[PDB]
Amino acid sequence: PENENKFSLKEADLKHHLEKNEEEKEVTPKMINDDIQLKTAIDSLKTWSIVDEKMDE
Amino acid sequence: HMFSRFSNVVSEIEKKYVDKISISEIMTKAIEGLLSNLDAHSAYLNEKKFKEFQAQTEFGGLGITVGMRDGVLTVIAPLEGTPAYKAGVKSGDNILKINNESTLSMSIDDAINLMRGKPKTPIQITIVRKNEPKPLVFNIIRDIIKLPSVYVKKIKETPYLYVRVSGFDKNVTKSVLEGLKANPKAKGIVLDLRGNPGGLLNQAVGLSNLFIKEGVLVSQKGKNKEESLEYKANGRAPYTNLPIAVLVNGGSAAASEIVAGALQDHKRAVIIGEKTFGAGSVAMLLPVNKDEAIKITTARYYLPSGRTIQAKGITPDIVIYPGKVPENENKFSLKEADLKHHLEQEEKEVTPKMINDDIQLKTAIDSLKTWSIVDEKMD
Amino acid sequence: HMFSRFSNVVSEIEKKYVDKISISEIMTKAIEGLLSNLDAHSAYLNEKKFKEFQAQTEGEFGGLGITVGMRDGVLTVIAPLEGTPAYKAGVKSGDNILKINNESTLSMSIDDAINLMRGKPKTPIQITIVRKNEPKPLVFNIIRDIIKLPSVYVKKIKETPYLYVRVSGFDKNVTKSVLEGLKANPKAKGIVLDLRGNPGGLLNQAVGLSNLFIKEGVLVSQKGKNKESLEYKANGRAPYTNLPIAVLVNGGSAAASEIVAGALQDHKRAVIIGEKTFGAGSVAMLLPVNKDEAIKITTARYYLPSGRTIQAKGITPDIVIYPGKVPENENKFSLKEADLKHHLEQKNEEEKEVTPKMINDDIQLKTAIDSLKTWSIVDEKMDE
Repeated sequence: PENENKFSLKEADLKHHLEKNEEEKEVTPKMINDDIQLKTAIDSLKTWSIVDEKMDE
Repeated sequence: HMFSRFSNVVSEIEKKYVDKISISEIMTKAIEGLLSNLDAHSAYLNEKKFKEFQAQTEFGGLGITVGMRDGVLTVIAPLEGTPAYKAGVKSGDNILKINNESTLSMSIDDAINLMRGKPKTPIQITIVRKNEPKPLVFNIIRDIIKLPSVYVKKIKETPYLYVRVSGFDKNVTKSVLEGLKANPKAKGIVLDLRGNPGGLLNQAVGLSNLFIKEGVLVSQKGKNKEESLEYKANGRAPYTNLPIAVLVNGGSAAASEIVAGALQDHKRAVIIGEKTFGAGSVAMLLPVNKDEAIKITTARYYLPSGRTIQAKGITPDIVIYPGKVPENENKFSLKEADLKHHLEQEEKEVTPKMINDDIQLKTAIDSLKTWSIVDEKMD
Repeated sequence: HMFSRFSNVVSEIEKKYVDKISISEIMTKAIEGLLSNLDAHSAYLNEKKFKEFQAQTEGEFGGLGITVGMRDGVLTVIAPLEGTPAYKAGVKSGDNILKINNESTLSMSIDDAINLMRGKPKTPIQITIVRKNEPKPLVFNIIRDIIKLPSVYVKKIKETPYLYVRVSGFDKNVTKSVLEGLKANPKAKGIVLDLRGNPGGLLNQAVGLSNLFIKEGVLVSQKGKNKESLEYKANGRAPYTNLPIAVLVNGGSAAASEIVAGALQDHKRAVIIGEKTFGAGSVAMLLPVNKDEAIKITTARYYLPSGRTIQAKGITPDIVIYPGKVPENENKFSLKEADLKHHLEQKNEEEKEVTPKMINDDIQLKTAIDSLKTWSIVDEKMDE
């Protein structure tokens, strides 16, 4: 699902435009938003990290 | 001394103005002018208004709560039972006119003073809303604004409870604790603090003390060292091991941000939804002359981590916007049971139909299912 | 003494308010708060307002002359005005101000950038641009000049005996600029006067403009608490005492613009056309205080020649008309492209005149022109 405000869909994208990388080294937010099963798997890991930080006391 | 500039400006106003006015009326306009330019929350009370404020107990209300953002009056949230909730007012609406008075140069106290009254009395409001082409107009009939503050419901097919706290009024701590004693087999809580606009701090520390055993909950600071009050848990917390998920959504403010921020800083719960309103200030009333008073902001709230609520709010650990859950379209597909020669086999609760209608409540339950597995591993 | 009831409040706030503030700051908030509570139009002008008020009523300022409209949420230039040093330097429509030099002007509103841009009339400036069609930013070094932008201009209607004149605000140039504009056109047979959206200005320019067209009687009168009050009267001469006038007014027309429309209406000198005006009925006097600071305070109410006043109730038109495009003929041609532009074949300032297309785009302007046609017929009937 998406936020109804979405910065008014600004075409400038907060890009600075002041002027190469192997970016397939990393998974990116655009292709997490395209798969809700992948988002759900990451949000389960974020829950587990909190319970470890509680239980180490 | 410092009165030189002011004495000159008052002498011109006394000489060169359209109407006759007394020096008394100039001093009153200077007091109200200073406070209106100081902060959004201050006000001046003459003897008639101060005696009225001391004499009144309350009576009839509209149901909205309002606050300043970027120089404009905005709705924080309407309370669920109220005439304004039923009429279709929403969070983040801007108030343009109240009963044919324009909201330019108007304080939060002036807006509240226009809205309150007694039952069956009508009112009209003109509102600006984010995606609309023109101003909206609403007509509403005022009422006694009374509703149950809390309820506890079981969820079908699961060992988890849903707890709703709609505003921090009196007896919230008892109403939650009796709901937990009524369900001794439960294995986790969802706390729904969405659209909860505030209430009294004595219940926000009271609720937090059910779940946290030790340490600081919240504190008040001002420029003065003395009266820097600090709140700490009393060691009697009954439920120190129970799983919790908390929902917040940008109509949440004040007392609801103290509960969410204390549970988050103690690593005691998971916070889910979208960023809160950020209302972190306290104000109090001071007598100044013979039988008259001022109200001014006096302190700000600070969390256990030393962060402050004003005007950042609380950010959730898991972000998710409103909407309905996805659905199984690909119903026809092949399985082992379809193959030719396979080897053989050897009303008063939250229902699945409710959980499918908002994905935020689904995400809270999925977090509790992760927590139950981690406990079962560690045991 | 008289100030004790205020002095107690300023003592209590100083020890109990959340933050540290000085008595110089409290007194500054009390002064700006007091003048803002006398009426709707009184105010306090600190040095970074009083200089702008002075520049606006002179009609000129030191600066670049690039018009910025904050498009795309950033400092996008929309139009350079011709002959300004920024136009000479070649910054153009669609250019976005990335920095002056080191300030990240993507991050902020007009308020500081326009102050850096509107510098003194000699010291040159470096400006940093991105032009969205180019893979590289642009940098300009720009010399200073005063922008001297006009508040009034005159045009001819293309096919017709009538002038269009627009007055945008009552600064010191108005009365002389209208008189020269009529002297430059001796063949003209009527005026459309466009006061739509004009917020007011100097009182002497409202009285001075009304005196080009009227020959006898009071133009405006003033009153206040002390019987010290004034009447302004026509000086017995008028260059243009006979020709037709149609005046356009709108809900944004206020104050000094309602003095000239009210004076022409009460003496039957013109026809008033459009929508009901703003309704501001008072005069403010401006006084210097300290140094480079001023106070603006309401000193009188004003009255029109018949003794009526408009305070909180605007001028009402003779002819009422809301904005829109004209209707069109259904039997018109099947999009013949002006008959293939009718070349007849074997870079000009067309803005010297007003076109049929830009008249069809405004029914209030059409209605004002069609009122002048009726007056010309009644003069040709009566000239026997």
